[PDB]
Amino acid sequence: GIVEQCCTSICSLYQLENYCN
Amino acid sequence: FVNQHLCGSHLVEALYLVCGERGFFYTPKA
Repeated sequence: GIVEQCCTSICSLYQLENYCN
Repeated sequence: FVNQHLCGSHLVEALYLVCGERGFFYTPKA
């Protein structure tokens, strides 16, 4: 998940847009 | 900006700026 990918580790613009509508 | 540890309201704030008028969905447990 977005918590694992962007919070417990470092986020990226690439993974952030996978969560937009 | 987007490249840093983003947790809680910080990640909800980042998603809000990036998705813009597209919206987004926050599901911590998924």
